[PDB]
Amino acid sequence: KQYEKSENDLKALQSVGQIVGEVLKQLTEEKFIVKATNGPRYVVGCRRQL
Amino acid sequence: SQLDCNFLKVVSSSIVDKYIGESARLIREMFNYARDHQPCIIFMDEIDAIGGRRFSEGTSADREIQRTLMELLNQMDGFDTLHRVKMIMATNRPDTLDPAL
Amino acid sequence: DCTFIRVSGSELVQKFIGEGARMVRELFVMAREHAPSIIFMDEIDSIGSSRLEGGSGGDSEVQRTMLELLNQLDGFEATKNIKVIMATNRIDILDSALLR
Amino acid sequence: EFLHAQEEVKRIQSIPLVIGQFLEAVDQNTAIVGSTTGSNYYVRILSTIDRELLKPNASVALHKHSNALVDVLPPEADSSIMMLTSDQKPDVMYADIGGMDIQKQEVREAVELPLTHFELYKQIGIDPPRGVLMYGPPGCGKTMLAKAVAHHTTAAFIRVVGSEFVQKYLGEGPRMVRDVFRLAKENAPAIIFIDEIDAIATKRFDAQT
Amino acid sequence: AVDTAEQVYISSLALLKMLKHGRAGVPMEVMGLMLGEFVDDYTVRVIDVFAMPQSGTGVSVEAVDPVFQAKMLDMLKQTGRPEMVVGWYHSHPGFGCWLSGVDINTQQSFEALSERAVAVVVDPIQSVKGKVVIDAFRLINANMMVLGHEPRQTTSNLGHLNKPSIQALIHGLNRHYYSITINYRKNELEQKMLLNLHKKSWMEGLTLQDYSEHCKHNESVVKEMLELAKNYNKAVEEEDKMTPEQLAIKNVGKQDPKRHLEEHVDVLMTSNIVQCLAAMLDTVVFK
Amino acid sequence: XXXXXXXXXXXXXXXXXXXXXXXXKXXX
Ligand SMILES: Nc1ncnc2c1ncn2[C@@H]1O[C@H](COP(=O)(O)OP(=O)(O)OP(=O)(O)O)[C@@H](O)[C@H]1O
Ligand SMILES: [Mg+2]
Repeated sequence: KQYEKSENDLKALQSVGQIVGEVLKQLTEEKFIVKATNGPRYVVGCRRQL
Repeated sequence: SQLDCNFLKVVSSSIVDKYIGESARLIREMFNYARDHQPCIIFMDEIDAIGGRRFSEGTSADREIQRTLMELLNQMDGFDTLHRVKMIMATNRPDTLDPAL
Repeated sequence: DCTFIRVSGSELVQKFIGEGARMVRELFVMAREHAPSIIFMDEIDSIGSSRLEGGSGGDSEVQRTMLELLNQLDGFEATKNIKVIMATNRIDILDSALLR
Repeated sequence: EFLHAQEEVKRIQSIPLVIGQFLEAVDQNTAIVGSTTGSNYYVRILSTIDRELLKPNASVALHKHSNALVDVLPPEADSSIMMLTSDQKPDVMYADIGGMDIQKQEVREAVELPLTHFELYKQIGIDPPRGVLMYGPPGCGKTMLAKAVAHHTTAAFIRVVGSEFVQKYLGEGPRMVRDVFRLAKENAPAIIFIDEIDAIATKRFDAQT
Repeated sequence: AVDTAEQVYISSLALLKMLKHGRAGVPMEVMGLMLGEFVDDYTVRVIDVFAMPQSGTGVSVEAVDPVFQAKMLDMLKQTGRPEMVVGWYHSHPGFGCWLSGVDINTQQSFEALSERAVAVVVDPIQSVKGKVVIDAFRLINANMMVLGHEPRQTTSNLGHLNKPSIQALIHGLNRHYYSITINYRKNELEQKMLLNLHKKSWMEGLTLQDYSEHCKHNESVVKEMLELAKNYNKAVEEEDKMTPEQLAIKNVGKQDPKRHLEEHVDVLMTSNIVQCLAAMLDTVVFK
Repeated sequence: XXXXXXXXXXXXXXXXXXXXXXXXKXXX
């Protein structure tokens, strides 16, 4: 039971956080203009199935 | 005590801050949260902190209060109308209030 | 029959800090370059500054321009061919006693 | 081979792109852009970009690491605010207002009429007005008339609050004013409505605090 | 026993299996095996590429059950022929196409099993419709860091196809591995049909578009071409004596004479000539 | 004539950048 807690923490370590932002507009089908909350703007894309 | 889920209470004195914006930014977030849940109740006791009437170009700190006050005068009537949003207001003296309110 | 020069210069130039120390300089170059000339003014400084009221508490950039106005007029004209004309309401606010 | 050469340059975009705005140009194929990272640079530009797209202070794309001009965006992209979108007409008919027949007729010709009869002003020498101001006691139909005119128009309509550009940053205020007015120039015959300019248009002075 | 100037042969089916699996799994590394034959001690030849079911994170990707693996190769033997695994591949999306610290860890796993196991890097993001950024690497020992690793009896893998890029030698070249060259072998049968897949039937060659819109398009283009000529009279006459690089800085902006004027003439030419000439043949040929 | 005042704050913005050639694993 205590080993099960350790194995959950082995899985938990390699998680990486994600940037939170807001979509400004849709440029093309795969180009999007978003903006980070702290500042600047970017040109991004989705994955496939969003 | 009837609803207990859909009731917003504001002290109307912790709205102020040290920055220049950031007091309006609470009020926009409040009504937008009141926009999302549809049958909302707003309660602001003791408006007389934020309420006031008007000053003839006094302190710049008064201008921060009046700009904060005019966001209420906008977003009660303004462009976007409201639906199922009720606002209870309470005070001790009503004479010191803005006649536009 | 003199070259008229109207300076509006109301407050859009009062904010301009970095060039605020030259706007009177080349203007008085322009007056002594073109012709016997006449420069016209208005209420614009009195709305900007009067005296040391906005003094040691930040200098407000506008009275410092007024000290450069007083600097050149102290320097040398003897009118030489050039008058300046100023017209105002709200007459009892500015620093005219030093300027008398 | 030159048309094969143009296509092989195009790997430089690849969309991790950052967004700036064009500012000025020095000479042939070298310019100045102002980034949205706060700072200001001196960059190089591709020979591919058609030079007709420049100077509205256009929204432009930039490289991450090397920070060069790579792409010219559509000009309405970096705006951060939208117009009256598609359906938010506030459901006020023109005949809903009762008994404002002087002022309803006056504002209606103040907005729509110089789109057609522009040269009648100059032949008289009127110099037609850019803007109009409304005022009165609180609740004499100031907002409703502006509310009704959005329903029975076809032009672009941008509602503007009094005091939203007062954020606690350095100069976001004047940046947002540029974002509004470029959007009005870009779109159409447009209408800008700024309710409650009393929050900003004050008389007093610059108190240095 | 020594290396040489090696050469990676391909199959044309492989590269399309490379990028489409890479593009459809874009925001992470997607993995796959590589399937070919060791034709000599000098060159290597891949003919087939297939993937496996996987499970990924934002920073790592893993495979799942190996019961898919041997059963996949079993049913590829009985249909066609048996063949040989030669290596593997994955993606580095938007990266500098370089072997990562986990990518190198699966290579002493693979080089100990078979010798010339090739690691292959693809990127479907820095690849434009003109050209593909394909990449392949080959691990070297650290025990032979002083002794020579290639005998270098020719020039073909030394100064050709590039000098190594600055964003890839910052991790790799020539530490811990060495790069390898890639070409494209082509059978004649697919070469003949890869040539002709953008052509149509005779229906497309004998259309007459429609004379209403064709006259409308000519009515359209000439009308603004009048206005381009209005602006063209002003600018050519203007010519402020400005030492024309200053002419070449006041023209970036809205300025465009002489550029649309060559353009619309080309459009009005090629439209009207083909519309006439195809209408010529439909009377000479037909009846 | 004898009147006090309060104050306010205008906080500056902040931005950061790197060469971005650093990998973040080292685990495994
Ligand atoms: N002529 C009219 N016909 C119908 N309703 C009217 C008329 N004039 C005013 N109203 C009422 O006034 C409101 C219109 O908005 P309002 O007049 O409050 O904007 P305003 O004058 O800017 O007010 P405030 O200055 O307080 O913001 C509506 O709620 C409507 O009930
Ligand atoms: Mg109103």
